[PDB]
Order: sequence, then structure tokens, then C-alpha cells
Amino acid sequence: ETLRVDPTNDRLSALVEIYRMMRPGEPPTREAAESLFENLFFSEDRYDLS
Amino acid sequence: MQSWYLLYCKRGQLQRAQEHLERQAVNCLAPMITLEKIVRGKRTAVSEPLCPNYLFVEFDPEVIHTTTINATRGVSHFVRFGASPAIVPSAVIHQLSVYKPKGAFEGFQAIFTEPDGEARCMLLLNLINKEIKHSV
Amino acid sequence: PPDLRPLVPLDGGRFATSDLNDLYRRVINRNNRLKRLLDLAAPDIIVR
Amino acid sequence: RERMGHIELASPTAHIWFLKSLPSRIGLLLDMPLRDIERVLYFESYVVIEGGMTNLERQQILTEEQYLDALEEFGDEFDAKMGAEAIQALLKSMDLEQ
DNA sequence: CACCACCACGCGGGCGGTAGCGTGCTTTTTTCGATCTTCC
DNA sequence: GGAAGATCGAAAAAAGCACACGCTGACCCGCGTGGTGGTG
RNA sequence: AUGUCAGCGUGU
Repeated sequence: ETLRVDPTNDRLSALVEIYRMMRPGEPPTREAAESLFENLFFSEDRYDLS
Repeated sequence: MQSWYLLYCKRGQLQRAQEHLERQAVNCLAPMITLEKIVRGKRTAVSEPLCPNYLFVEFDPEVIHTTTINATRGVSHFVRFGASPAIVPSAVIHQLSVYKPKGAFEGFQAIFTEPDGEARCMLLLNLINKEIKHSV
Repeated sequence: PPDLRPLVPLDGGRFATSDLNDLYRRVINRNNRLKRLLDLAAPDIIVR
Repeated sequence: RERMGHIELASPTAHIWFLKSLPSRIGLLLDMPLRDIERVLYFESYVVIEGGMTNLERQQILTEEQYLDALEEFGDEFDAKMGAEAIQALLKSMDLEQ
């Protein structure tokens, strides 16, 4: 059901939607979305699960 | 693809932002007019920016995002015509680069001959705004 | 009136916070800069 | 204790109390959405004042490209202003009784 | 007379950064896109 | 038979959260530029 | 002859 509700259909589309959520107004670009998603949870300098 | 934007950098930090942007492969342009200034010596040869706290930036938005540029050290903010940042045509900046000492060329000469920087930047901004309006 | 937004001496060479005075000074700065921009016939990309 | 001062504003600015306190008095009076008013107030979209004989009507919000296209095609007498002065002119133009 | 030190100061603003910052309340009002329904 | 009125559910934004008193600390631009001034 | 922030406490 969540997949049916979900409008995205590809990895780039999902990254673009996430970037649009995080930074309203800024133009969603491939590089920007990739960097944001990588730094959100998979970067040691930003995420630290002690 | 490749475009040109305007950046208002933090006061007194023009060269720092310039070198930081050069390190990021962004083509930074800032006119450097050499004239005579009233100093302890009379009318010494001084090279000064056309107007401080202003710099043209050539960078592909796809290659480098605008958020990175806004977070570059030494820069304060962008110059945007409306919600989106303004785009500067290549012809006008190319002409400005070509005409170092000097219709459009008359405007460049008029900008260069004025000895008041606060008026120099306003005249240059008027010229670029006219060129943008003509282009669009 | 100034008496309703007073500047309190701090017996140490400095003064109090004076929030209203700060906001008024900010507004005055912006108004003066806008006047200076307008009287120089600045383009509609900067005065905006 | 009593004498007040005044600052002559170089450009008109909207009073925040009437603009923001829901329901917006400016928006209710002009029958425009709060988003459109708040975006024309902070200089991001043009707004028409005199529709004239052109297709566009009085209270239309236009982006930069739309305004430039209108000025290119029907660039004779239509008025599309920008900012708080535009809203002030729009309020002045509107008649209350009719 | 450059030469280093010292102080006005002024306009400037979100701050610092080659980005984000926020994460244990409840009620009321708006509003705005999505659905529907329905009706002329 | 498709546009407009009705619904509606969620997202957002605002407004509120007792009284009185006592005490403590901590603070109340900035900052980088330009002008000025003594100097060896 | 202030203000504010934070903390502690008293009486309800």
C-alpha cells in the first residue's frame, strides 16, 4: 500500500523528492540530492551513533 | 550549462572569496581598474576593484550546486532577479573582459572614466541590467 | 518617545540593551541606504 | 515622555499586523490569497494594476518571464507593478461602494 | 617619510560555512490539494 | 460528461500554559577597514 | 538608579 501511495519510480526520483523535502526552493539537482542523502546518515562527520 | 551569476561577498573579503572560488574551478571575475588616487603622495597609481563586495561567477549549476557557492568562505549571498538567481549573458562579460581601458562600448568607457566607485558599480549594474533585459 | 524606551546608564561606561532603539536604528539604516540608492538612479536589480 | 517622532519612508511598506494576522485584512479586502500577497510584497512576482484592453485582468500576479512576455506583446499601456507600492496602488484603485 | 601601532567607525547583519540549525504539549483556525459527486 | 461546489483530511501556523516573594550568576555588538598619530 | 536570561527555593 505504501508503494502504491509512493509516487516515485526510480532512485533519482526518490532522491529528488527527499531533497525537495529537506531544502524547499532550492533546485533539486542530481549532485545535490546525492550529497545530501550520503551525508544524512552514511557520513561519519555528520552522523554518529555512539 | 555554463552560466554567469552575481555574488555579493562579505565586506573586505573579496580576495579570499576569489581564491576560494578559484580553488573550486568557478571562473571568478572582478574588474580591477588602475587609476590615480589621493594618498600621501598626490594621485598615486592604485589598482582598485570597480566596486567592492561584488564578483561575477561562472559555474555550471549541475556541476556545482548553488548551496555550495553560498557556503563558500568569503562570500555573503547571491544576486537574484526574482526567486531564482540572475543569469548574466556571455556577450556582456566577454566585452567587459576585452575592454580593459575602455553603444555598449560607450557605456563601458563611461563606467571606466568615472572616479567615484559608488557610482561606478551603479553604472556597471545599470549596464548589465540593460543587457539582461535586451537578452531576455 | 525616548522616555518610554530609555537608555539606562550601567555605571561602567556602557549602556543597557535598548531593544527598541536597536530596531529603530536598523530601520533608519535601511531607510537611509534606500534613499541613497534611489537618488543615484540605481537599477531595479539592486533597489528591489 | 509624550512627544513622538516620525520617519519618512522612501518606499511604501506593508503593515505586518494587517497583512499577517489571520484572516489577512489585505487579502480579504482584495480577495487575493495570502501566498500571492506575501510573494508580491517581498518582491518575487509582479502584479497587474490596470488591466486595460489586454487579455489579462486587474488582479493578476505575474512572474518575471510572464511580465516580460506581456511587455513584449501587449507592451503599450498595461501596468504591472512590483512590491508594496503595487498593493497600495491596487487598494487605492478599488472602489468600495460598487 | 614610510612604518608600525592605535582608535574611530560604519554600515551591517543569521552565522558561519566550502551546511545546516529543530527532535518529550494541547486546542483552534486556515488552507490547500485530492476526491467526489453531481449537476446543468 | 467535464467543470464547479462540497467534502475532507492532512499539513501548517498561531495562541496559551496561577499568584506572590527571596536569592545567586551573566550580560548588555562587531570587526575588519580606513583614517590618524607618534617615530627613528 | 534598568532590563533580560538561566538556575535554586518558599508558600499555596
